[PDB]
Amino acid sequence: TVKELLEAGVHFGHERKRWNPKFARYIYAERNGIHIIDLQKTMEELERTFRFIEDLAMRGGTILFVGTKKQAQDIVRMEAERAGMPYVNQRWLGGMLTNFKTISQRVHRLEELEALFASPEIEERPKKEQVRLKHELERLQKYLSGFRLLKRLPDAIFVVDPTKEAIAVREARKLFIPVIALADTDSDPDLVDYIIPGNDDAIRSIQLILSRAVDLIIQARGGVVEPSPSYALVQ
RNA sequence: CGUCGUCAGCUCGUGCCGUGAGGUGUUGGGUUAAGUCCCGCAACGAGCGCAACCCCCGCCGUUAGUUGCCAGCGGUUCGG
Ligand SMILES: [K+]
Ligand SMILES: [K+]
Ligand SMILES: [Mg+2]
Ligand SMILES: [Mg+2]
Ligand SMILES: [Mg+2]
Ligand SMILES: [Mg+2]
Ligand SMILES: [Mg+2]
Ligand SMILES: [Mg+2]
Ligand SMILES: [Mg+2]
Ligand SMILES: [Mg+2]
Ligand SMILES: [Mg+2]
Ligand SMILES: [Mg+2]
Ligand SMILES: [Mg+2]
Repeated sequence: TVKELLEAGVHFGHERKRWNPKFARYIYAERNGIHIIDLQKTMEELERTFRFIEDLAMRGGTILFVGTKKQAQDIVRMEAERAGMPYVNQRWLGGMLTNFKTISQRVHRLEELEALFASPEIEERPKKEQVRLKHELERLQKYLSGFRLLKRLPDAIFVVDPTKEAIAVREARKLFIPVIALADTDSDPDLVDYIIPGNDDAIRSIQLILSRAVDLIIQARGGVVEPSPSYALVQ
């Protein structure tokens, strides 16, 4: 909540090409063939975005974090592994929201196989199944790791790159689910309800924004949590 | 019942795409006898198939000696 001057590395955008003209309002200028985000409008939108986040958090709402850019995977896997908001990390399966019932059936199979490997029924029905179901539970935990926490449809979603995760954005629009997103120059701002005009490539921007967001979430529900152990993931 | 044909296929549920017939899934890369499996993917699963569970032939054991053997000894019209 004090990220005014500590925003080191967020103003960096993508190149001159691969941009979206609809983002021109959130751009300050172009330095050395690279779009640089407007520093003022960044916090201008951050006010309203974080205010919506606090309102939805203190009401007890669930937010789905979505990240697949391979630069925010290890960060989302723990910033959402804090206060119990679910997440999707490896890839966004088509129909996680519109076909939410079938994916919940997949989650049922996940916890069923978890109950099988907890019961003494592991050894019966010989080793063929002990390998098949082992690999099946492996991949189910690989994909539905954070998604298993959703019992109903989420009240909002959080996206790291709305261009790379455009399918989740589209499904959220279809179901009238608010779309919080960390938008860059390559993204369409109209599809994002609450926009965060920052960098989606640099690890520091993602760590800063997501850490402060989860800190605001836990601050809305009381019991301020220690700083997130995602700094060591700078590497 | 024969046949394409023991051929590797044909579909469905939900979601998504298209005004619509339809598509996606079932395409792709690797692999297999196989839509067999792996990886990827607006798809996620499922059914009839494939395969397996059935029978026979292959090695061994347990249970049982009106089939078998000087394996073992005795008798032998010396033919278990
Ligand atoms: K058209
Ligand atoms: K193939
Ligand atoms: Mg065959
Ligand atoms: Mg269909
Ligand atoms: Mg057409
Ligand atoms: Mg239609
Ligand atoms: Mg169809
Ligand atoms: Mg087809
Ligand atoms: Mg096709
Ligand atoms: Mg099959
Ligand atoms: Mg596929
Ligand atoms: Mg007899
Ligand atoms: Mg006998």
